[PDB]
Amino acid sequence: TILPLNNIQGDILVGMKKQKERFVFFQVNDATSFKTALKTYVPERITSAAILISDPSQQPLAFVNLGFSNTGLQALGITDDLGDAQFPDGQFADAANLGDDLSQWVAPFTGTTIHGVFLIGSDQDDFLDQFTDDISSTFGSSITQVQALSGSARPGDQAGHEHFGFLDGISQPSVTGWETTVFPGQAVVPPGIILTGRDGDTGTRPSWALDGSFMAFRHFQQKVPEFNAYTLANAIPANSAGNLTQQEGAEFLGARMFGRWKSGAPIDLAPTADDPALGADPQRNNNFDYSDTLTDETRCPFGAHVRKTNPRQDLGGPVDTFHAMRSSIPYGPETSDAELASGVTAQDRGLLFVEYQSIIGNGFRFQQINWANNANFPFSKPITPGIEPIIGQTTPRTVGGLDPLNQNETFTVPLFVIPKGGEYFFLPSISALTATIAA
Ligand code: HEM
Repeated sequence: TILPLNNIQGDILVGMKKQKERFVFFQVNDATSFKTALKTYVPERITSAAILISDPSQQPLAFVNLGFSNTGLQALGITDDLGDAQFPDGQFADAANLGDDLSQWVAPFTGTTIHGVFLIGSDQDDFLDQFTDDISSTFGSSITQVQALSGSARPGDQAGHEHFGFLDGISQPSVTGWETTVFPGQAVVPPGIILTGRDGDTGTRPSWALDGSFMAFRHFQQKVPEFNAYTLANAIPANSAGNLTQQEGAEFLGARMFGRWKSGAPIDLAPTADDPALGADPQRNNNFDYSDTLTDETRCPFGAHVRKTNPRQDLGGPVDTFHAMRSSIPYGPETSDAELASGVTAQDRGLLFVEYQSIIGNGFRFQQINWANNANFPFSKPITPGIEPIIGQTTPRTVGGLDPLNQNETFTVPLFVIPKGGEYFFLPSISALTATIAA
């Protein structure tokens, strides 16, 4: 079905994969002025998939994508019904459903004043400042940047790992419609699961929404010291392979909670010990489907993060409907001595989470509500799965199966991932930005 890679905002389909990234949130002050600026800004800065997959030699110093909130489209006079059920009322209005603690959200997210967001991906912060200025210059006061969240890859060997220390970005759906390599174990879905209007999208979209996509953005603050402290105070005693020490048991616990070792080695393949080499191998680190641990939790818990967000075999076989693309990035400094040596967070660090799907309710929202937060999911298992330890928000946050030996044992885990704000955005096709929004 050959997708128009030159017209699709790159981050939706390929992911910026740049070291630094900045999210510039803004509200529209003067619509007319804004659309006019848009007409000159897009062709000059909005980077497409085609540009991201082309050789470095011709890529910008920084990538820029742009998304709008419902109130943003409203402010710009674009009143078409995009067809998604959550997008219209905003995420904060949906936060309770996600199981969020509203007291934790902070402005300017605690409402719908945010009209859209500019995603700037570059390798150096100074380039980030350069393009940031270019934005508030091309647009001047026709808009007002209300907040900017910036993130960067963690140092050295940690690059690519989120702040709890786990390698992130391993498993991603592969969509048909473009020449691309498929890793063994990688889901292959119709372009409609991610791009609105395309094949597989069950929603009813206006024609201009073609090749667009909804972004679920979550500003997460992570309590790292607390996380470690907790795994030590709960280190798993042993497993098939033998008795585990303190560290060993703690490391094993963390891995049991995620479904992967901090190295990326999926526990359904390295069930009793880490396999660094396997983790670093994209041709092997994702070739599993729990088909060998369906009715028992020896190889992998029923409620491990990755298994809850992508149950794979736990639901019969392949299913397109619930896959989504992720393009998140860590933020904040590393954990100090005074921090870990106290088990109490003393600095702001976390994840700037970005998830793309044609239907919010079938991706992020589904993974969150229907799976992660559902104690009875995966369905019909010998032992109750429980609440996903990492992002599940149903209380009591009780998850079972962590200890492979005495599986029935349950653990009520403290929430280490804290929602500070979020929003639902729509990223139109590059052409739509000018033919419809700026029109
Ligand atoms: C502080 C926040 C979070 C951290 C540390 C974290 C992320 C992790 C890690 C470290 C992996 C392993 C890599 C892989 O299989 O790429 C992964 C997987 C995944 N996570 Fe998260 N995550 C967070 C939040 C969320 C939220 C809020 C959702 C959805 C409601 C989610 C969804 C997914 C998906 C869909 C996958 C891949 C499953 C698969 O295909 O095997 N994550 N995540």
